[PDB]
Amino acid sequence: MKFSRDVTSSRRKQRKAHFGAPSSVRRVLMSAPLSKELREQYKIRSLPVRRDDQITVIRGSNKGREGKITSVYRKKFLLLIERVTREKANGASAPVGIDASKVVITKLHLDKDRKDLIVRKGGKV
Amino acid sequence: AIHVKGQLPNAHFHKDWQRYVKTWFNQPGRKLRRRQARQTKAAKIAPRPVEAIRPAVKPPTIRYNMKVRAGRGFTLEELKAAGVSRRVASTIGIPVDHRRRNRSEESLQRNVERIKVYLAHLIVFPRKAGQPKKGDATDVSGAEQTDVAAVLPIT
Amino acid sequence: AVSEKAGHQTSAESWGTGRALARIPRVGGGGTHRSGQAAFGNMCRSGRMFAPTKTWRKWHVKVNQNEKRYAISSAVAASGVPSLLLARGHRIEEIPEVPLVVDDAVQSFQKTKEAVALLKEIKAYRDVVKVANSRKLRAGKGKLRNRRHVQRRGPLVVFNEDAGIVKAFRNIPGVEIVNVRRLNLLQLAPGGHLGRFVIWTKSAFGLLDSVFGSTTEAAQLKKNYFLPENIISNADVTRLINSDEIQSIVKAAGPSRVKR
RNA sequence: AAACUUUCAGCAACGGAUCUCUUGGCUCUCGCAUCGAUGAAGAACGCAGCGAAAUGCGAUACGUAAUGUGAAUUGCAGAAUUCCGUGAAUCAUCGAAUCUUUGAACGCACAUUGCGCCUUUGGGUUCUACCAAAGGCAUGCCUGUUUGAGUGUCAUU
RNA sequence: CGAAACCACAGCCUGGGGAACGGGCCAGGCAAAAUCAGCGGGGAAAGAAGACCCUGUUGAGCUUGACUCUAGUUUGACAUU
RNA sequence: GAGAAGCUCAGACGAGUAGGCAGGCGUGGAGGUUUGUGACGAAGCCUUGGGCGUGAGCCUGGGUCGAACAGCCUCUAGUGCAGAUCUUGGUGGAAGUAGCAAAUAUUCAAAUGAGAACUUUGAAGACUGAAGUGGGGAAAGGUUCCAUGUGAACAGCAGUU
RNA sequence: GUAGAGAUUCUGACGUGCAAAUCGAUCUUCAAAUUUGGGUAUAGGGGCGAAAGACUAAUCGAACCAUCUAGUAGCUGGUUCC
RNA sequence: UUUCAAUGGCCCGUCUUGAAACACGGACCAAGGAGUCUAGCAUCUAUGCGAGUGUUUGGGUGAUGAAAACCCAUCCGCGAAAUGAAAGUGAAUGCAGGUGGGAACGCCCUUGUGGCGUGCACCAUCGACCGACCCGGAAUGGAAGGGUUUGAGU
RNA sequence: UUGACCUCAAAUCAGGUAGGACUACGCGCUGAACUUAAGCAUAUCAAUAAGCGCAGGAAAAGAAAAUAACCAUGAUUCCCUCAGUAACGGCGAGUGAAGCGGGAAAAGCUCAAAUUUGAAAUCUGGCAACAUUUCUUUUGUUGUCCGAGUUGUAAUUUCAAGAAGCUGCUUUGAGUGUAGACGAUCGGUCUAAGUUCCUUGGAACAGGACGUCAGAGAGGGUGAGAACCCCGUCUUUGGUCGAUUGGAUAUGCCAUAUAAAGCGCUUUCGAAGAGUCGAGUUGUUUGGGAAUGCAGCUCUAAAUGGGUGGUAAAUUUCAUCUAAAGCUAAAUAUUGGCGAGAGACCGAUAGCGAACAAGUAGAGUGAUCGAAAGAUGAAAAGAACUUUGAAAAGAGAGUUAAAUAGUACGUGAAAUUGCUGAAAGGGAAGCAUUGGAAAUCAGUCUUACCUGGGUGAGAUCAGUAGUGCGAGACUAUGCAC
Ligand SMILES: [Mg+2]
Ligand SMILES: [Mg+2]
Ligand SMILES: [Mg+2]
Ligand SMILES: [Mg+2]
Ligand SMILES: [Mg+2]
Ligand SMILES: [Mg+2]
Ligand SMILES: [Mg+2]
Ligand SMILES: [Mg+2]
Ligand SMILES: [Mg+2]
Ligand SMILES: [Mg+2]
Ligand SMILES: [Mg+2]
Ligand SMILES: [Mg+2]
Ligand SMILES: [Mg+2]
Ligand SMILES: [Mg+2]
Ligand SMILES: [Mg+2]
Ligand SMILES: [Mg+2]
Ligand SMILES: [Mg+2]
Ligand SMILES: [Mg+2]
Ligand SMILES: [Mg+2]
Ligand SMILES: [Mg+2]
Ligand SMILES: [Mg+2]
Ligand SMILES: [Mg+2]
Ligand SMILES: [Mg+2]
Ligand SMILES: [Mg+2]
Ligand SMILES: [Mg+2]
Ligand SMILES: [Mg+2]
Ligand SMILES: [Mg+2]
Ligand SMILES: [Mg+2]
Ligand SMILES: [Mg+2]
Ligand SMILES: [Mg+2]
Ligand SMILES: [Mg+2]
Ligand SMILES: [Mg+2]
Ligand SMILES: [Mg+2]
Ligand SMILES: [Mg+2]
Ligand SMILES: [Mg+2]
Ligand SMILES: [Mg+2]
Ligand SMILES: [Mg+2]
Ligand SMILES: [Mg+2]
Repeated sequence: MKFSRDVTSSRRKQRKAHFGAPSSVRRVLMSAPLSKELREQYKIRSLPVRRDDQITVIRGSNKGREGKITSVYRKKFLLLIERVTREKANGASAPVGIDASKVVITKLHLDKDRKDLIVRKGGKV
Repeated sequence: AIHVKGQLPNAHFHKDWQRYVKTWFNQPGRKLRRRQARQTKAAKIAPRPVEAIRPAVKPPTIRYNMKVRAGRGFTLEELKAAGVSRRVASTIGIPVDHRRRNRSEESLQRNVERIKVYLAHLIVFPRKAGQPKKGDATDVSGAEQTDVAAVLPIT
Repeated sequence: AVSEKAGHQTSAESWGTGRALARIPRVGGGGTHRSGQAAFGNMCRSGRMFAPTKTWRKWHVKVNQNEKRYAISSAVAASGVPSLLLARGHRIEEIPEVPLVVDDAVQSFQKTKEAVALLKEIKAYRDVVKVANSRKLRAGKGKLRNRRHVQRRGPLVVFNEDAGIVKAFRNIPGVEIVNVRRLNLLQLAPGGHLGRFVIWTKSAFGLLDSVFGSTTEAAQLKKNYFLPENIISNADVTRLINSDEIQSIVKAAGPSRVKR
């Protein structure tokens, strides 16, 4: 149960705020759990995904596949993973989008800001 | 047309009354607002009482002159007889009513007694902290916001 | 209520008779589908509804204070009757006693785990499991209006002092917690049905006489309130009908069924 | 006997009911007080690599400065002179700026991109014509300034 | 290539009765697919909530020595004085 | 025992407009309840199958379909249609019918083209006949002007224009 | 008598039209109280009228637009399950 | 279920004395489509309390989470008194009366639709009491005595 | 002649200021008719719609020329009550307040009338310096000079008083940084837990098994109903900034603080708003009745005067207030704007006109008028390629869980239509009753239970023994074989 007068449980408002979220807000909405080894190492449960992150797919027809994140299509709340594609009619391979909540990160694209995000989030390096 | 039993009808609804219908859907909201304002005011003026002391007066007319109720403020004669200057009265929460007068000794004595009881229970803080002056108190440590009706009820 | 201007915001007038058209008002002008179409009427598309709803409909209903207190007294009395608890759907087959009263240490519980373990010890947790299994998506358009899930009611926990008991119990499905001084008919007779399963703390249970009083002694917490008297002193009428004092003066029983 | 007509069913049409949905409406409550001659509200015309309507913006034109975030945008691209970085983004936020023609609208007009005046600075031979740029020129009223008017009232020559 | 009006359902006559002139009711005459061009007897054919008439405690335009008022106009008083 | 709101025995009676009352049927939403139904197919819809009720209605087989929905006790209402020259939308018979007949008028060959009564070129026959079917403007329109392409829609037949 | 301006008769065509006033023939006037563009003035109990209650944007014995207004109706129509 | 045969069956809705009407509406189908809500009043019913009754004008637990529930003071409304235009005055002779019918109960018969005694409710009726009014009636007061009357009274 | 003063001008003079918009709520002006009265004119609708002026976060009102008639009350506003009452009304239809009482909130004051007269003690502007800041954007201080001002700017007073004198009394406003906290907030996070197994499925977020957290089982997202996948939800501190004498020993200290208020006896006093009050009259308005308020015009005051005291007048008393000048928070309003949380509301002919590029397209000279229109799929995977065709397309194929989802896309009703099948048909058809014919549907019977018969094997059954006293049921150790 919520108690704050500043929190809305309106289905209409929550759906409007989710599908109308701006680009920077959608980054936090597209978060993935860290792997078990990574959770212990960095003391962090989950992070916003990023291009050049290493994931494995945990749900769906592509469950068990691995690869880099080639792009984060935030307009569609979708991740594009390397070598996760399907065949078009004409033989061209079309990438298949996967929700960020349906992957787990196995290796982080660590960099200065990401390192700062781990310490800020209470984690360790 | 009129053919049923009962009173001849009287309903005053020939103007555009639906334009000026007043509903009370905000009644609990107003009640909460007013309580919050009282709580905000009490914390702001503390430790002064939230309500000022009022005189006891007899209501006019034969329908209510057997009763006693709070009045607006103490008369100039009542303040004089209780040894309180009218300019000082307001500074310590004693309202002054320049309009009301004392036509009888009973009204005067009753309200002079209310002022004397108020003054005896009153703790006046010195204008400069830690330098008590005349008319002030030297035991201000136990000062708290208390109801005047708890000390001086209308009897 | 609908908006007071709904269906009124047009210039339409009746075109009168002689045009081989119904006499309903119609939009003037031209160049758009709306032009010439009927307007305002409760039978017209984009007209005004019949008798538009108003905000000053009576929404709230007054009940006499004494009847309200009668209702709560009946609801509390029903909570002491194991048959009514079972009839109202509460899984109370294994609880040790009705009324069910637990120690005042429950008022100081800090965690949901302790509250859960207490419910299991007094065999009240089967009622909670009933609530969890019953949870479903609501049928109909209520699910579009912030009323998505429905479920059964669990035990009502009544305390005297809140030293953490409210926070320890509130996340458990179907459980409600209430101070003994503010008993609510909406909780004691949910849906209007008597027999809510209630768990009392010792201090709350020991305050009921000061809350409700008796038929001859005024309630301490309800000025001038006395419990109602019943119109029948002994409600076991089957016993009375078959009692010695009655059976010894009646006529011979007569045939229950007769041959044709 | 067919064709034809009529009814029913299957299938196919025509049409868009029904059901389910819903970033919309409606209604209630709570909170707040902030437009404009320092040019508002409104209007016009423009601005993007490929953009007409909407959003945004104003020749610094889907924006500049500043702050936060921290790799996107995405329909196609393009840009890897950057991605462990004062740096992507139609991102968020926002205390500095820019802010076309208008509009109360203010040099006079206006079915006219019509017709003038002033100051300074430049151009072309031009202290007076012409061209360009910058800054200016409405009305009523108030306080004050300056310059005046009166066979209004006076003092001294 | 391609409308529309109109359309309760329909469509062969005589007599009867009947809201007193029926396509349907009752009794007769009768009765055979699918169609074309014409026609103006019938469908009391269509159109338009009769425009005549009456009723309405429903209007409007117009008239007048109707009822009640009114711009204006005229005369007086007072003020301006 | 026989939902005592139950059970049992008996007699008489049955038109109905306007109107009155009672008991029921069905619809949206609310509280309660039913280890309620459901992607192993909810709701909805079709049916040349079955069952129940005097009836309002209800249950069910088969088909279609894809995400919700129902029973029981109560609460509640914007709750039930054949009509209103009713509203909005869709769609009929009339019908391949009425008709597409003012302004004299077209014809031959070639080219192009999938296709030519209607395009283009040449030839013939004609017309406006200078108060023009000619050559310009004002008002009004606003790109309709020109070239290159296209030929779904429009040009009430056609289309390569 | 032609251009122009009209509109007598056929009670012609048409009369779900080429057209919410047109088409044909016939006819009236044709150098003035003539016809007409543009500019300008007059606005609704008002205008304007060589006077027909005419004309005032297919509207006239009082235009058109919005509002009062869901105007009132002893009158007509309708008024939904067993 | 379809169809055939035999017998019967006019087109519904409406206003109407009377509709199959040569009375009006209705070509077809879907979806929409009309006794509502509010301020009162009246009867009837249910519930609570009862010479009382009505917590929601307000104030409090209250901050947590609170439009709910729950609690709490003074007023006030309606009722506990009428009558009169008003100034005013204001309800027991008596078991709070008598008479008739009468529910329920008790007692006697003697098997009848009985007699006897209390008598609820209600109705009819004779009085008493309060107010108004009309009387005489021994400056101000109207006490005892009255009245064919009068009141939405006791 | 000049100068002064007065009055009046001018300037693109130095510096300011007003207008327009928003109108839900607020203060005024102006002002209908429909309507009701079963007609209709007064009345009503209505001191309303429309028209015009003018504001704010609220406005307006407001510290009595107020009530009352009491044992009196005591600015204003709002609520409940008074009360559908007193009253008004073709006394018809209709209309209709106030004092008291309870409650919300409370707060009180400023001028003009006075000789500072041993001292215009007052103010604006320019210039200069010095400070100050939500702020180089803000706001002042001092000096100096010039203007204003004696036709009066200050100071004490405002009737509740008060002033001048007689006589006796105590003594106060500003900077620094701590802790306690508090407004914008935050590098915004310590804040918890399954994405294990089986089945179905394209997809698990479904069912089952096994676990977990819960101060978090609100809501939303994610390939189907997810507390534990994601955002959040719940709970609770530590980094700043600014209001920071607001409170504390507010310490530690600034040095405010030398002359201004309180009561106290006695005096003589005590200025108090004019074309206004009031009267008449006309119009309007009100519940206001021989005038409730407002306005025009005529007349026009007073000094214990004047107003009010709800029946006109004359007189006499009594009570109460103190007009004709001014300010003021709160409690109250709020269909506009902005931000937020909800709902027994509507669910695409509904709900705003507008769920969608809607005040849009479109109409009208103009004022104005003003729509229609939501849904492939989890994902375009939006159908390669072959073939027939001038092409549009078709047919094979292909994708998909599904093309009975192909964008003319969820479901896909009815009217209406084509094909196929069935059947019937001499100037309608439809319906009812009864059967024929044809078509089609259901009986699943004789299952259960009981007994007899055949063989078969088996921990073997009635009375009992023992383990709550009398009687009855049950299980359990054995015997009964
Ligand atoms: Mg509507
Ligand atoms: Mg449904
Ligand atoms: Mg006929
Ligand atoms: Mg007629
Ligand atoms: Mg009957
Ligand atoms: Mg509804
Ligand atoms: Mg199904
Ligand atoms: Mg069918
Ligand atoms: Mg049956
Ligand atoms: Mg309805
Ligand atoms: Mg229908
Ligand atoms: Mg009907
Ligand atoms: Mg119709
Ligand atoms: Mg033809
Ligand atoms: Mg010729
Ligand atoms: Mg010729
Ligand atoms: Mg030319
Ligand atoms: Mg003719
Ligand atoms: Mg109506
Ligand atoms: Mg009307
Ligand atoms: Mg027959
Ligand atoms: Mg009749
Ligand atoms: Mg009929
Ligand atoms: Mg008729
Ligand atoms: Mg008729
Ligand atoms: Mg018809
Ligand atoms: Mg319907
Ligand atoms: Mg009338
Ligand atoms: Mg009438
Ligand atoms: Mg009339
Ligand atoms: Mg107005
Ligand atoms: Mg403002
Ligand atoms: Mg104000
Ligand atoms: Mg005063
Ligand atoms: Mg009135
Ligand atoms: Mg005065
Ligand atoms: Mg007026
Ligand atoms: Mg499917």
